[PDB]
Formats: sequence, structure tokens, C-alpha cells
Amino acid sequence: ALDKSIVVNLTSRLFADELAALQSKIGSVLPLGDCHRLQNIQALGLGCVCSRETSPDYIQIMQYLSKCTLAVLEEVRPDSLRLTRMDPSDNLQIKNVYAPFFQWDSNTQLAVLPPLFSRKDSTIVLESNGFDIVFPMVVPQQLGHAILQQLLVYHIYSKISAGAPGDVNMAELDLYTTNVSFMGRTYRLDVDNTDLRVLDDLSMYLCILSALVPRGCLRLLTALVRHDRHPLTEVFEGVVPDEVTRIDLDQLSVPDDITRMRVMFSYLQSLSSIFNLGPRLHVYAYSAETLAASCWYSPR
Amino acid sequence: ALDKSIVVNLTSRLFADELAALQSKIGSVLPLGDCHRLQNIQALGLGCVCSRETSPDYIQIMQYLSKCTLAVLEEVRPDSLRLTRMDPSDNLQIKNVYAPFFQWDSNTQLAVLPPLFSRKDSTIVLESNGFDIVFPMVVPQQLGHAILQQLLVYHIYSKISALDLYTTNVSFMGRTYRLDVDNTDPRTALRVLDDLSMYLCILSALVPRGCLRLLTALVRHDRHPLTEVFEGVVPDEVTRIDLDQLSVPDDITRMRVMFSYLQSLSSIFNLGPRLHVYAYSAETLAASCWYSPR
Amino acid sequence: THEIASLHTALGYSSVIAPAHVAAITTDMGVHCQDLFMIFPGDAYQDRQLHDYIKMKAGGYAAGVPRCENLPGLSHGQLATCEIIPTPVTSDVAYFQTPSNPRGRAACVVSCDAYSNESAERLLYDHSIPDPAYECRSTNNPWASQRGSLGDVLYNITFRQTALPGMYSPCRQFFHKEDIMRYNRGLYTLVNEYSARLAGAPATSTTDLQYVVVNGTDVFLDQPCHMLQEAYPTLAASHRVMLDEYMSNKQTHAPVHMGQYLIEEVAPMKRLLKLGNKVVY
Amino acid sequence: FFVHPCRGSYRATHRTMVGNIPQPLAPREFQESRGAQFDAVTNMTH
Amino acid sequence: MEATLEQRPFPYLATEANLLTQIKESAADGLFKSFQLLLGKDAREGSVRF
Amino acid sequence: ATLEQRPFPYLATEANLLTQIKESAADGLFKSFQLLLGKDAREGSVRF
Amino acid sequence: EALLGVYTNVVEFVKFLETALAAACVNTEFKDLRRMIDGKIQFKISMPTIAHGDGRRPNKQRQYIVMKACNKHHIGAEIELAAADIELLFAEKETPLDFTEYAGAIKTITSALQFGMDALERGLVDTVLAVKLRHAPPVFILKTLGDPVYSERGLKKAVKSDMVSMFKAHLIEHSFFLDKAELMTRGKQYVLTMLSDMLAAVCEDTVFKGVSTYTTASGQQVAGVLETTDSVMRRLMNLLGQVESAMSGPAAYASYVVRGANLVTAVSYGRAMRNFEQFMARIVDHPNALPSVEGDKAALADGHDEIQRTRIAASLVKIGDKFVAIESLQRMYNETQFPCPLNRRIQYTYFFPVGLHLPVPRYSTSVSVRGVESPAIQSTETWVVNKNNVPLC
Amino acid sequence: QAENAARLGRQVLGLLPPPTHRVSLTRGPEFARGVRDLLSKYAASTRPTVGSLHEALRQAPFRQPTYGDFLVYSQTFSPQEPLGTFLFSFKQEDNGSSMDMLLTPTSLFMLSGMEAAKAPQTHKVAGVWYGSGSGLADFIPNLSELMDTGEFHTLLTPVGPMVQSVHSTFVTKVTSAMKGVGLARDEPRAHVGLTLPCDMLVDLDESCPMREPAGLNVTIYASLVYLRVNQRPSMALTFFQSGKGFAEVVAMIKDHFTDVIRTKYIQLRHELYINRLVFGAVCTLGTVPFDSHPVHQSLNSLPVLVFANFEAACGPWTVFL
Repeated sequence: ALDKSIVVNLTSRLFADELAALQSKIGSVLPLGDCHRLQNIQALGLGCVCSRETSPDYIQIMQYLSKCTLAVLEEVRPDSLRLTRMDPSDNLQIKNVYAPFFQWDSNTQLAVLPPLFSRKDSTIVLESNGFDIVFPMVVPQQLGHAILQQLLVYHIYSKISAGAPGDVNMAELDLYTTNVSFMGRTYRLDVDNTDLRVLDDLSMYLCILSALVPRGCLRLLTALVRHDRHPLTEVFEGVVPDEVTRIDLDQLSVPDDITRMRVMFSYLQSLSSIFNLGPRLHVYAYSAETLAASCWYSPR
Repeated sequence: ALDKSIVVNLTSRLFADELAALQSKIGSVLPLGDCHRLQNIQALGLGCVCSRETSPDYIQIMQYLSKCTLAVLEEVRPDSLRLTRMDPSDNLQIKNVYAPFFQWDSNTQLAVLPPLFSRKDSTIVLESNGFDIVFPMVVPQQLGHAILQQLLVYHIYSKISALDLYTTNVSFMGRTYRLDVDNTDPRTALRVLDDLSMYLCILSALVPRGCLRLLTALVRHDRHPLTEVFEGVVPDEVTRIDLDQLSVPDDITRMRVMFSYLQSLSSIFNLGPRLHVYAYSAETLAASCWYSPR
Repeated sequence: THEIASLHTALGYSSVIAPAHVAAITTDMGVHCQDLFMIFPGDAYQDRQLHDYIKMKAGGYAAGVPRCENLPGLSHGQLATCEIIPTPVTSDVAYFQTPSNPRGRAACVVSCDAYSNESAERLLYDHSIPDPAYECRSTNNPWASQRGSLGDVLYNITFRQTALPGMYSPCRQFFHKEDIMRYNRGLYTLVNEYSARLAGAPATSTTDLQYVVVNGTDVFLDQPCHMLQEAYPTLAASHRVMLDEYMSNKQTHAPVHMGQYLIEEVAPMKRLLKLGNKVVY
Repeated sequence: FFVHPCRGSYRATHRTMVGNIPQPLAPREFQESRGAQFDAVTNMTH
Repeated sequence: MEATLEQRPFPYLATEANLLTQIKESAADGLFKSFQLLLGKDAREGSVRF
Repeated sequence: ATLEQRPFPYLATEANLLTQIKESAADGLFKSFQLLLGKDAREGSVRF
Repeated sequence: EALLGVYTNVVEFVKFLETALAAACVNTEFKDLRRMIDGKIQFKISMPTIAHGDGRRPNKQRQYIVMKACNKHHIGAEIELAAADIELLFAEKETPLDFTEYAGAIKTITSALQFGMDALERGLVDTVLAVKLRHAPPVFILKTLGDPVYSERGLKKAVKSDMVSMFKAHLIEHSFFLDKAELMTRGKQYVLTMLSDMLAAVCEDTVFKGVSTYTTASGQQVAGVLETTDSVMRRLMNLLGQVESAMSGPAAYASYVVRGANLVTAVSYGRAMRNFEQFMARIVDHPNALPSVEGDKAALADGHDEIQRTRIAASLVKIGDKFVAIESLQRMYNETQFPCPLNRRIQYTYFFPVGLHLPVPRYSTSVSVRGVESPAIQSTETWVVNKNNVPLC
Repeated sequence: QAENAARLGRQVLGLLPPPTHRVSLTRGPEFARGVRDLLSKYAASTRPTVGSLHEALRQAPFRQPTYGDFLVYSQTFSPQEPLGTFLFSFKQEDNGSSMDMLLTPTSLFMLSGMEAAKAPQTHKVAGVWYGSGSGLADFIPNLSELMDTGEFHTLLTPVGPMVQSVHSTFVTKVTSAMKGVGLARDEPRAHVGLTLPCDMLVDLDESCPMREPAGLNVTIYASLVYLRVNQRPSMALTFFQSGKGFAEVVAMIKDHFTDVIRTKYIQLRHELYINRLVFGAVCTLGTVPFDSHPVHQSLNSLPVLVFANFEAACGPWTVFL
């Protein structure tokens, strides 16, 4: 009974060159900041948050996508784009036009991720309005939890080689990170090491955890001694390394240790969810020659 | 389609005293026990688990709050309370009269929490019927976490005492606040802390060595705005672990298990139900939002 | 959805099918042998240098239809596989002109008593009893018909169907004991199941090699070699010379010469043999 | 193959040379005709 | 629930065709499932009970 | 002698049958009964 | 530049009852087959015996009872309607371009609905033919089983062995019989004695043998249908003339409705008759009447007497005294790009030696071979002839 | 014969999605008259009849599942199933066009290799549907190695209950149900409920009481536990049933598998492999409504529960420990 359609108007007409690129992706998934049918251009991409003049971000995009409404292109007419609204648990169709091309299968779980690769792969610049629309990086969930991980390791050792040359080998680093194995297939990703500023915020966070966690878990074990101690915590004393358990906690005072334990957990829940929960959707049918996947959206 | 309305029969006429406070909070979210039209008043309050003579435990209260169905008030007649219901996945008007006031806008995020600031402000007692009614609090998730961050820290440093300005103050941009702890049962709030002892020392076992070497290169000279926690001095532990040489395929198998255990910490830092507001009016204090359990 | 119920009102058989006209021969009747390197990948010699040596002296799916990529194109059609059953040099040639089993013993279980597995196993294996074909010898080759023999070692494997396409074996039908004991029953239960059930692991159709059909949808074939339990001889000639005698004169042809022989084919289809421009039917 | 005592069981060795194949299964008129085939290939002189 | 044979005294109809050819053998080697022979003392209409 | 829920044309009686059914059927006054709650209390379907 | 013509197809609608395949079946329309559990047809075969006065022990009276059951079949189909097609089915009283936008959308949903019916009408002719192909054993098995002279004594161990030798001897000689007609000088009489032997082997003993169902012109009796491909139908129609090429048959199915007293026993009990009323008039209206085929025929042909007879275009043929209709079903299979089941593949196994010895008293029979005969030679290969008559080693 | 095609004119046009509510403004306030299903309180009379409330029963909500069409070898999917089993889709590599691998919970009992007494009932039943267990492990040669590093739970995507199985000799066609209540094929107007064996399912809300709130929701969870038995890796799959919310059940599961955790981590005081640290995972298989009684059944015996009004809502695998 309900009507859903999202029709965006423009101020100026499109060029003849920019029309052929959106005709190439006439099926896609765009995030879109508003739920109403009539709307201006400045929301339907990722140019509302991520831009060239601003510093590139990962986390503020991932905060934004789970807060945002998704939509699917239907027909590109100058100058009025016609998106279709995505509902909770609604069945619809996706064509997979994304650079670089990852192969989809049916019975896989699509996870919308932000784009962290090159500009010409991700965005299509609209010269008529001077505004950049950005297509997100639709990648299956097991790749998206693995294409993130090796590039986040490659970002760390790129920070070590720039500080000291002798610790990291480039041949050892490239061959083990830029080649990603999934579903029996291999994908050599574009490195873009020509100058990965997207992943600097995560590489700051996981390291600040990695020092405070072994200092943190020593104090949290010794403070919980009871006769009602949970009996699985006696087992995990064999898991912690022996060098961890030799910390003199007389060195850090109480007005320092309250500041650490609050910094300890506040990074954890802000980092746990941004790996976990975004707009993530299922696929139950797929055909490679038509490049069309029947999907349904699970909002979480 | 479907109906949602709960009219609460009540065995005594209310006084003009307690009818005045209920009329003030006409838009409010409170859970209730059973999913029926007719209902006793002894299911409406949150005070079946949070009473005066029993020491409340705010984790177990919050653990209670994700079980129940939630309801919104419509009218306060002098005999019967009348309430509407929240079901998945339904759009509904919501209005905040919640006394530790924060400001919302369109496209904000919300969550439901137990009263953690002033219980006597947030609970009105019914002298005529003898059963008091406890209102929960709705909080945006940034302060929704940050109160649960401080309450877990507080039970850590109350047990070591066997003072308050560092343990009972929740920090936020512009304001500082006080948590309400005088009589708290710590036993349900420590089983959560018992399971944090499980995850956190396993995270200390699989620490990537290149990421610790990144901090030995960073915090000594490269000073950043968000690394002021370490205050310019390296910890004594981090210098001990990076004696080994770095190798790439060791940390690849490590960072995947670093990744997968951070999936688990959502289960211990969960809020209750969530509320995705898509539109919020400013001068009218109403909103529109869709209820999502779990 | 449309629901249709069907019933058969006559007692006896009320419908009869028959082969009439051969359209074309699909499978090339050539010489290509089966390679056990490709059927049994696991087993290997101890020395890697000697096992890589023998592989130098001998040597997957694609859109649902399996293809072998070692051959770029084929000119004579679907390429037939050949087994090799080791045979003593003294086995008589008179076994080979008449249709029979590739093992030395006849294996027709239809003659045996219904629901008697021990009497039916006794026909296949026990050598206190001379053949149901021959009364003179017990077995033509004791390398194949004997109980633990190499025929029964290689080809009594029930097919296991890896994720790889897997390959068809002509000898597997004649040696597999459990697929022969399916025909131990009475006649009219075997006639009722002759057309209704497609039998155990036949070959594919319109492929490069003969693959075992792992996806039985709309493959129509029927094969009389399981029921009647015989295998039909073809043209054999131990020298080039005696194949010229079969096509110069068919009547006064000599079947056995001093060292060499010839087997005239006895098959349900009779092809036109044309070598040169002399035609012998 | 042969029978080995102890239940007994069947245990094996290997006919190394060709001539260890017994004479009902590889007779002597074959085996010296097979030797004349060796003689004609290598083109040896007697 | 499979369909079963029952010997109740139905009012049987008369067919023009004969059925008798190869019946004695087809009991021994089964042409068809679910049959029951009836010899001389027991080839009759059973007593109806309900 | 078997119980069955086929949609018979049940006949109506003058006399009531409701006196002590809750604790007579539960304590087994009579064998071979079946209780039907809610949406199961219906004359279901015919299938021959 | 301009268009010259826009041409489409009209799908050739062929239903089950127009084809001659329905001579091999009996069609009854049955309203609620969704409600049936099982079918049942119940035979009672009373066997007479010869009384002769040798040293025999004389046989008493024998009796057989045979139970048959239905076989359920399901057919699926598919229709995909467009999104905007269903959307603009409703709004109208717009501009005359929106009338012809509308009227071209009802043409889409009706042509999508003809496709749902055609794909179901082809499914009858498919699934009825798949019923026939499962209960059709070949000639070489059924010819030797169709004669009682081989099994008068019973199938002992020596009779079964004597029939297996005859399945083999009939499979080598008489197979591919229409391909052997070219090389035989006799020819057109060999096929006719082959194909009339296929006719005599089929059990003509049907329950409905007295029912009149199909006739020719002048009231002659159609008996059976032989079905070929197109390439075989060109052969058999040239060898024997299509003498009449039009038969009579019913225009519609036979109805069976569970109305009346069938409905009471169907609801109260779990069972239901077929033709309760005629079944009641045998028991209680007129008991103790022995069955007699002259007066019992109206209860067999339930409905199939007096269905409206219509002219059916066919192609008949004379075989012996029995008229046989000839079909070919490739037009219903090649237009849908599914392979025909009468096109069919047969696998053979080819047994073959290499590398033997020949024993000590060596011999010869050939007059003309000058070479190989020395005893020192040993053959290490055998020569095979291909499909394309190229010899290989 | 057009009477048979007139039935398709009724049943197709009667069974369509409800159209978008679009009324031109020149017609007036007629669009208020087109809103019927939002009306929820119907008038009752002194003696109401169906002729009074046929309009109240006409408005029904729009519920529809999404089916999954799977084409399976007939050796993995046993030819006889109780038609409501739960399914999983193992996926390793796209080798051919459409040949898919499906795992019933009795089929994944055989690939596991867990001992007899820990699931004493289905070990008899899953031993007769299958061989020794190597009839399925020939498809996955990596079952010794998928259990070591712990990649097996990342290769299962839970699908939902069966609806229909068309079985042939070599290939079985399997139609499952996602998103909700699957419509039954052979019995018309019926609804396929989800059947679990009584052995695998571990109920989670059970009290003397010695009081917990009622609700509308109770969610079935799947679990899959990496362990080692006889110094060989093996998995263990158990089910859970509780409407307590995800913050409690992860603590409720750890109390169930306490002894299993204790026996394993004794072994890694001596050798610590980082691949061995991952222990288990938890999926959400979809909600059951409140106060539905799981009806016990018996098949050959095999006691099998059944959940009416089951709707399937699949989630990911989250690694608990």
C-alpha cells in the first residue's frame, strides 16, 4: 500500500560525458541522508562527510553509514536522478558495478564498507554542480573483514619503515598483504603507495589498546579475588604471557590508573562496534552473465 | 492491520498530588510485564526489580530491561492509566520529558537506560495504591555507553578499597554529572567484570609486535593530540616485549584473532533496545522513530 | 502447479519400445587408454625423483559442462577410454571371438535362484565348479576372475565422486560384485526395473572424454550390457597383413594363422567397413 | 603369494625377473621366441 | 498411508478381455506387487463384518 | 474403536455436559479424550 | 530510412486431446485430486482348470487378487511479471498516450498468461509420454516372454538359461531393423514381419477392451499408437499408405464429481467410491446376479460412452487387420528447445585382446600370405578400425 | 477450456501486491476512503455475525517469505527427511555452474566426529542415513585443517527450514525458506514449521520458579564449538532457545560449555598456537513467538520437536569465548 520513491532534482543540466558513467552503474547502492522523496544533491553520496579538502576518514564514515538510509538507482534521466528506497527486510535487486571488481556468489552476506581505494575507482565527479558523489565499497562480509585486516597491517609497517629502514622488508611486506585469497581466488589490490590516510585512525587506536591492554588486565585480575570467583578465570592465568604478570603497579598512581582504565574501555566499545555493525544485506540469487543479484536489506 | 493499546485498570482513585506529576510526563517510555490490554499496576513500574528496601543493582536492572516490552503513555485518567505499545518494527511518536535534559536533533541515535542520576527525581511513589512506579531514562548512545563505561570502572575500584571524583563522575562536552551509588549490590555487576577478565588477558597474549613498535616510535617525540594519555613517557612493559624481530606473516594470523575478539566485546557492552530517530522536532519536543529490539 | 495422477489398468505389459534407426555414432571407437594417474591421485612411489620420471613418460568443470583442457579440439568425436586387464599369454583366442565377460568367468546371475546371494556368489568366484560357459577350464585368466585378483582389486571400487568431475570406467561394471547381485531376483522384477531406473554410473554424452554422469538430469540412455552381462568383440588383428585378408575375401579368410589371428566383430550394430574403396559388410 | 603361520594370513613376495612367472603362464616356446625378439632389436652377432 | 489390498466382498464387474495368460508364473516371479492367492477352501466371498 | 476429528454433523443435546470436566478429564474419568485449545478448536479438513 | 515490417510469431497451441496419443490413454477430469490419498483398482481372477483322468492329483479351484495404485505427478511453471506492469494497471483517464501505455500492459500480462497455460499443456504430453516410456520394456526381452510355449512348465533353472540365450540372439540379429532394410534384397517385407511381431507381443488384454472409445470412418476399430521421430515417420509412411488419416474421438474429458452420497462417506469416513449409484444398484437394488459382459458393459464405460465424438486429424496405417495411428512429437519438443525422449542413446561395451601367444603345433589356413609365418616373430600390438574407417594400432 | 483459463484470471489478479496509494487531488477527499487496513477497531453488535464482520476479516497484513532454490547431490541430502529440518550452506569454491552443498544437523553430526554419549539418540539415526562418515568428507578434504585454524564457522551461512524436496536418483532439488513462514506445498493453506531433534536443542529458560517477564519474542540461536577429542580436532553444534536478549545469553552459553573449556586449555600450557585460541561462534536463526509449545514427535525412534509460527531471520557468526 505504501509508496516509496526518491527523486532528486538538480540546478544545472548534466554533460554528455557524465551521463554514460551513471548509465554504466544503473543499479547500485547509495547511502542517502534523508528519508523523504524530494531532496538536494549534497547528501546522496559520501561528499557530505568525506571530501578532498577535509582529511580522509575511516571511522567517521563508518559512524555515518549505520546512521544513514540506503537507496538503489533505477533510471538516470537528465537532470532528475531516480533512486528507489530501501526498506527494512525488503526484497529487491542489485547490479554489481564496483571498481575493483570482486566476484559475488549467492548465499553470501553483502556488507557495505567505505571506500579506501583509489579515487577514480570510487567516485564519479559531477562537473555541472561541482559536487562529488561517492559510491561505497560493497564487498562480501568475509572479504570485508579480511580486505580490511591486511591493509591495516600494511599501514602499520609502512609507519615503521618511514621511522627506521632496517626493521621492515618491502618484499616481505608486499607479497603477504597485497595478495588476498578468498573462495579459492586471489585478488591483487591496488596498493596506492605512490606518495592509505583513511586507516590512520584505526592504526592509532589498535596500538593504544595494544600497550594498555596487558597493563590493564593485570590490575583487573588481581582486584577480583573472591570465594565467588568465576571458575573459568582460574584457567586463563595460563594464557597470559609471563612478562605481562611482572608489572610493578607501584609506578602508576591511583589518579593515573583511573584515567587509564577509563581510556581502556572507552576505546574498546568505540572500536568493537565499528568492526561489527553497519548496513549489511543478504543475497539469495545471483547470475554472473547478467551481473544481477537479488538481495534483501537487514538493518542493524 | 494491527492494534497497540494497553489500558491499566486501577483499584483506587488517584490523588490530585500524584495525578499532577503523571500529567507532567505524558510522553514517556516505561516497560511493563505482559502483552495484554488489561493490566494491573504492579507490572507497570520498573520497581519490581528496583525497590527502596532491596539494594538495587543497575546492571541487573539493565539486564531486566532488554527482556521486557516497552510502552508509551497516552493519557492519565484519574482512574485508569492508558498506554500505547512499542513493537518491532514500528514507527512511533516519542517525546522526552526526561529530567536530566539533553538536546536531540533529526537523525540522532537513542537507547534506554535505568535511572542512574537521581532516583527520587525519576521515581514518583504512589501513596494511595502502595506500589511505586520507576521511570527509566532514554539516553543517546554516546552518553549511553559513557555511563556504562564509568559504572564498570566504579565496581573495579570499590573492591580495591576493601576517591569519588574520579570514579563517580561521567564526563561529557560541557557538563559533568554524578552517578547515584549509595546501596548497590555489586554481585551482578561483577560477573560482567569476571567476563572482562576473560577477554582482556587473551587480548594481551596475541598483541601484534609491530603495533607495539609503532608506539615506541611515536610517543617519544612525535606527540599527537590523542596520545596525551601516556604523558610522554613509554610504559616499562612495552620496551620488554619488542625485543623480537618483526615478521609480516606472524602478525597476519594475529590481527585476525585481534579482530574476531573485538566482535565479542559487543556482547558484554550491549545497551538495551535501540531507537533510530529519523525526525525530531525542536520546539515541540516530539520525535519519530522506529523501535528495534536487540 | 498442476496435479496429474496416472494408473495402469492392464495386467501385462501394454507398451513396447524398440531401436529402429541409428542416427550417428557419437563416441569415437578409437584407441585412447585410461590413465590411472588421473583416477587415483593419492598413490605414489617413495622416491620423488623416480615418481616424477614415470609421470614424464605418461603424463575440471566449466559452466556446468566438464571439459579437459589438454586437448584443444577433436576430429573423430567423443574420445573413448580403454582399460587394461593383465592376462596370461596362454589364454585361448577362442574365448575372444564369442561375446562374453572380460574376466575369465561368466557372470550371468539371472539363471540363479531368486534371493540366493550365496548361490549367486558361488557362480562368480568358486573354482570347484567349471564355468557356466565352458566345462573344460575353470577360468580363462586367474588374474581377473580370482577372488582377491588384480581385476577384483582395481575395479571393484564403488564410485566415490570427488568435487573434480571424475572419470568413467568400462571395466568397473563387469567386476563390481554389488551391482551384479542387483540382478539376482526374478525375471519380471528385472523387466519392470529395466526402463524405470538408470543404472549405476554410466558415461556422459557430448563431452570431450567419457565422464561418469554425476548429474543425472534428462540423460536418456539405456544399456543392455548390465542385464545380459556380455561384452561384444571388435576387429582385432595382430598384424597389418591379416586385416587385408579380411577385406579381400570374407568367406575364405583364415581366422588363426601361425603367430597371428583375427577376430571378426559380433555386435548388435553392423557397420560398413570401407578401407580403400573395397567395402566389406 | 603364500600362507604364513602364527591365525595364519596371506603374505607376499615379488617375482623379480620375468622368468619367475611360472611356465604354465609363460611357456618356454614363448620365452625363447621372446629371446629372439631381443636378438633382432639390438642386432647382436652370435 | 500406503494403499493396501482388502478381501471384502465387493460387487466385481465383468471384463470382455481374458486375464489368465501367464498368471501362474507371474505369482512365482513377481510381475506386480500386492497380490494374494486363494486356494479352494478359501476362495469365496468373506462374511461381511463392520 | 478409534477417536477421530473428522468434521461430523454433531447433534445438539438439551442436557449440559460441563459439570466437572476440568478435573475429571485430568484425573482420567474416561479414557480416550483429546483437548483442543484456541485455533485448534475447529472442524479442520476433509481428505479421502 | 524507415521500417518495412515488424513480424512476430503466434504460438501453435496443441492440447493433449487433439493428438493421437490419447488412443493409448483414458482421460477423466477429476475436480479435487488435491484431496485424494490413494487410488485403487481391484482385480479378482478366477482360473479354470482342465479335469483329466490320468495319474494326476487334480487341482482345486484357484483364485487370484491383484491390487493397483495411482502414481502422483506434479508439473511446475513460471511467470515473471514486471514491476511497472502491475503498477500502471490501475490509473487511467489520463492523456490518450496513457491509454495506449495501459492497453500495451494488459497485452503483456495476457501473453504471460498464455505462456503459463502452454507450458502446462506441453507438460501433459510430456508426463504422459514419460509414463509410457517407463513401462515399455524392449522387444528382445518381451518377444521371448510373450510366447507361452517357452514357459508352459514354469521358469525353472534350465528355462531361464534358455531365455538368456534368446535375449542375446534376438539382440544381435534383429536390432536396428529399419537400418537393415536397405541391405536386404527382400526389404519391405522384412520390416513388416518385424513390426507386426512388435504388435503381437503387446498384451492387448485391457479392462476397457469392450469400450468403443476410438473409431475410424465406417466404424472400424483403432488399436494402438506407434510413436516415432520425424526421420522414422518419413520411412514408415512411405512404406505403407496412410489409408484414411482421420479418426473419431471424444471432444472433452470425462467428469467425476464427488457430489451426492459420495460426499457423505467422504466426510464421515476417509473413503469415497467411484460411481456410488451404479455400485449401489448392484448390491441392494438387485442382488444375486452373476456378472455377464453383455449386460455389465455400461458400468465399465462410466462416462466414456456418450461423449461427443469429433473428427480428429491423424495418420492411420494398416498392419495385419489392426489399424494403427502413427505420431511424431518433435514439433512440441523442438520449439521449446528440449531434447525429444524418442531420440535416444544406447551404450555398448567392446571387448578386445592384445599380445597373445599361440600354442606349440602352429598352423595356417590362408592361401595368400608370404611373410610373417616365421616362429621367431612376436606380435606386440593389435589393429582397430575407427568410426571413420581409419585403422589404428 | 477457457473456464480453466478463467480460473487463472481470478487467482492471479486477486493475488498481487497491494498498489501504491496514489489519488489525484482533483478528485477530492476520496483518498481517506481508500484507507481500510489502518482501521483497527471494528463495531460489534448485540449478535454479530460473519455477515457483519466479513469486512473486518478481509484486511490482512502482507506477509511473504523468500525461497531459496538449491540443487544438491543425492548422496549428501538423504532422500528421506522430516520436511522441516534446518539447513546450512557450506561453501568453499565455485567449481561448477550450479551444484550446491547443504548440511542438515544430522549430516553435520557425522562430519564432526563427536562421541556417542554426548548426543546419544541421533547417533543411531545419523548412522543409518549415512555411511561411516567418509561418504561426505570426500567433498571437503580440509576437515582436518579447517578445524585447526578455525575457518569452518565462516563458511556456513544458515538458510532456514525445508519447504519441498523433489528427489531424483543422482540429484535432489531442495527448496528452503528465508525471511519467514514458508508456505507448505502438498498440503494447501498450511505452514511449514521448523523441526529440531530433541537431542541437539538445549533449552535455556528453565526455573522452579524459586519471576521473568513475558514478551512477544523468543529467539533460537545456533552454536558451533571447536574442540579436540582423542587428540583429533572435532566440532560440536548445539542449539539454544531463550528470549533473554543477547547480553545475557553469551554469559548463559559460557556456563553451559564450562567443562569443555576446562579440558581444552589445560593442553595449551605446553604449546600455544594462536590459531587454536578461537573457540566458538553464535548465530541467530530467527524468532519464535511467545508461548508456542514445541510439540514432541517421533520418527524412525527419533524424538523431534516442531516449532509452529517460526520465522527465519539469519545473522552472522560472532566469536564468543
